[PDB]
Amino acid sequence: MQYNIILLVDGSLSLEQANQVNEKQQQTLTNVEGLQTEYLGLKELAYPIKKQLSAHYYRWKFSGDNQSTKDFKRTANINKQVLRELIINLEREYGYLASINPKKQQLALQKRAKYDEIIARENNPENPDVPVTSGLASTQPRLSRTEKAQKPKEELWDVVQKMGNFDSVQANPYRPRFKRFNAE
Amino acid sequence: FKRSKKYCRFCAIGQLRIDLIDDLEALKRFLSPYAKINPRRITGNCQMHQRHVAKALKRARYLALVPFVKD
Amino acid sequence: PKIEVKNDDLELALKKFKRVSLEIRRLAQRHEYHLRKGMRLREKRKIAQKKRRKFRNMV
Amino acid sequence: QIDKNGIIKSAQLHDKDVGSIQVQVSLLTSQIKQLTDHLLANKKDFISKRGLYAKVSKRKRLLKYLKHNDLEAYRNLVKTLNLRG
Amino acid sequence: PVVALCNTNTNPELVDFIIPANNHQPQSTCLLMNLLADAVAEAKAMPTMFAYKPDEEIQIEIPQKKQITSQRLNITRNPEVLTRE
Amino acid sequence: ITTTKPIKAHFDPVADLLTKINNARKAKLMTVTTIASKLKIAILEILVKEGYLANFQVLENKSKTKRIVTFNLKYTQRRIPSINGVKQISKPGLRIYRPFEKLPLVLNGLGIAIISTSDGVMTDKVARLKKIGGEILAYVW
RNA sequence: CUGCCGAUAAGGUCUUCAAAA
RNA sequence: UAUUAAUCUAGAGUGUGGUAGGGAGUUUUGGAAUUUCAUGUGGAGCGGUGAAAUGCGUAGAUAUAUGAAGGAACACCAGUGGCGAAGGCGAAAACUUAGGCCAUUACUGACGCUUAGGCUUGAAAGUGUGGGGAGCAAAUAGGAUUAGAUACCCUAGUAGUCCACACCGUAAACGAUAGAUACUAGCUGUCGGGGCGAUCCCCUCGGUAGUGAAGUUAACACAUUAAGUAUCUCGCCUGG
Ligand SMILES: [Mg+2]
Ligand SMILES: [Mg+2]
Ligand SMILES: [Mg+2]
Ligand SMILES: [Mg+2]
Ligand SMILES: [Mg+2]
Ligand SMILES: [Mg+2]
Ligand SMILES: [Mg+2]
Ligand SMILES: [Mg+2]
Ligand SMILES: [Mg+2]
Ligand SMILES: [Zn+2]
Repeated sequence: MQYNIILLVDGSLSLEQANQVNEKQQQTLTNVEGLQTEYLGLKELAYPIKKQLSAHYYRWKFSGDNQSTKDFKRTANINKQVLRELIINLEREYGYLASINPKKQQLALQKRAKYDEIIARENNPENPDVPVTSGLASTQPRLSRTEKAQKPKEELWDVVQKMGNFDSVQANPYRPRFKRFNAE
Repeated sequence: FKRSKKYCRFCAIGQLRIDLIDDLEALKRFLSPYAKINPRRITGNCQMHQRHVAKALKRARYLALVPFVKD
Repeated sequence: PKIEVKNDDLELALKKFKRVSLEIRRLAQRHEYHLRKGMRLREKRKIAQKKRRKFRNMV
Repeated sequence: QIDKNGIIKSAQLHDKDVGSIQVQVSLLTSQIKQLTDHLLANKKDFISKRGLYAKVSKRKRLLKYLKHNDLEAYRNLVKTLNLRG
Repeated sequence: PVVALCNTNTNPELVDFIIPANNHQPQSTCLLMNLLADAVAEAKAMPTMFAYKPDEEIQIEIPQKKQITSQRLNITRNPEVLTRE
Repeated sequence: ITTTKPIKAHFDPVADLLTKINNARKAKLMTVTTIASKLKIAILEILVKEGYLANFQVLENKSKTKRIVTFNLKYTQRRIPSINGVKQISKPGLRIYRPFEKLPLVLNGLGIAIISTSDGVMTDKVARLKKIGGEILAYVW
């Protein structure tokens, strides 16, 4: 699998914390792939936990077997230098199969490009953008659909016998009943 | 008066995925002034996205990134 | 639920505070009485239907 | 989860025969083995019991079907799979 | 006998002599209604107004008060029948 | 002739057709389709000879593995059908076998009773003429 | 804007009718 | 029709490829709020009601600020919604795991529907053993009301509500509508997959709703998710 930890180390000193993260990484993770690490920075987290107001956020994008979680999970709490820890297994988050499909990825790039074009005209440099068309409806249908529209699997069948067919056609419904008026 | 501009952003962009450290400033818009997940009438996303963002923001609210009851 | 007075006027603060307290009072009074879970869902479903039908005609 | 690919390739009578009865029972036995482990470990998950009972009943009917038609291959499958007992 | 200018929302059984036509355009109705009136005037032996006539005499005007819009809207004036308890 | 829709049928071959004809009569529908079997083809051939339906065409695929018969009903000018009511005798479970002495007469001969004695499906009048009876499929009047 | 607020013996009529004017 | 000897894939399954879910169990984690306790400020009521009285309070209560402990349930999201055969499922994560939808030039080739007996699950209350107990509250005590109050109101209050393992197997367990299969106008919503490519909207295949004609019904009403036209199988009914 592909995991992603968001570790919460205390706010002591930068250089020594990075060492704490390397220590927390190299002890556990029995079997692992490449462990790329970043460093989002220093932020003042919202609610004070462990009586600390500053913390260093580390993100790990390693990958490995299911056993890589157990030892790390039971050791994080014991270590006084870690405030919280979340193992977000990204193979179960709300939407991953669509993200691996290549065709859906290119559409997202195209949607980004086209949407950026619309926002630009609206927030025009100084000239007034009269249409201000965004949330509103679009123009006539897309001719792309009209043509590339699917065709039902038209199973082709061949006639073998016949009898009595004459296609008379009696499509004259709700016709007039009365015909010509008369006097007794 | 009102507006009909209540429309899911992520649809026009096809973001297809919500991660709390990719559009963090975006999620603060969905939240209320008192750190609450605004409903559809205010937030504007389609139900499918509204569920995905809700899980991510509460996950963010568990990882201690956004307040609970105050600003 | 902090709202700043802005120190320009007082009424405006109470014009916003009336709204904030009403939505606050709804949940404050809700977690005052115990209904069975089935009855609890009924009042939740009841309020949504009232708000929906009311919202249809002003839109 | 079980490596479905390896088990099917063993039970193939010939290539592209990805839908016979013999391949089905081999796949079914593997799922039964896995589910018996899981259910014994948990003992309070009853939907897995529903799945286990449904799979067991489905396996019984298909092998019974294979007894009415072409009984000799039923003999071949049972000695390899050891499912009777 | 009853004749009518049905407009796609009518039960065809009730009318006998159906005359597929509009009913919302203040121009189509008058042209067709006068046409039946034109038969009556010819049967009564007074000169016709619109029937059996060339281009120049059929011109009629669009009443006051791009193209004309025969769209049916005002759907918001159809809420759910008052219910709930 | 082509279609666009999937064609399905019931497992019981007499009442499957019976539902199709009755529903088409009731819904004022004209053209319906179903899968082809030799009994249904045979009952329709005697049916069209007696004049309850106008045309009845059975078709087959280009691979010769499936056949579907698409029949139409014989409506008069005023759009009221010629069939009035259909009722099945040899229901599943209870197979109806009747000798000649108890061969039914439907509406004093106005309707037709379908009896497949020994030479495929066969009308009541000719069954009386041959003085031989057997399986009775359905009543159509 | 929620005080309080209980009881009521048995059996009973009444549509004669449209034949019709 | 039944039996036997065989062929075919459209029924039903399998695989590959798309894919939505509060589906389940096990193990960990989190914040508000209530209660109790600890420490400050403070100084006479608090509490409760239709109105009051038991009750709590100068032994410093209610209130306010901080901290600690502990148990239970998971606001907002949350729906003219989703999942499961039903009961049911809504803080976050990991592991294990069930079924389902769409497209299939693939495969087996009737292997399918129902099911007496049997087995599995089955809200809450209740039981047995061992833990747990913050809040609430059957039984119980007191104060009210009342002609009387063993009740409605209030103040206390045990079992219980919670967990593990064993039972009990009943509910208005309801859509008061058994399951399966084929057909029968339409309109408006909403959800998922697929096709196009800003959404929006259009089409296809399904799930979940509203309106609605033929048709059915004693009527109310049902009406493509039937209580309509028909078939199979099971369960059940025969006045109070
Ligand atoms: Mg009184
Ligand atoms: Mg505290
Ligand atoms: Mg219980
Ligand atoms: Mg007492
Ligand atoms: Mg109390
Ligand atoms: Mg008890
Ligand atoms: Mg019962
Ligand atoms: Mg209705
Ligand atoms: Mg009796
Ligand atoms: Zn969206």
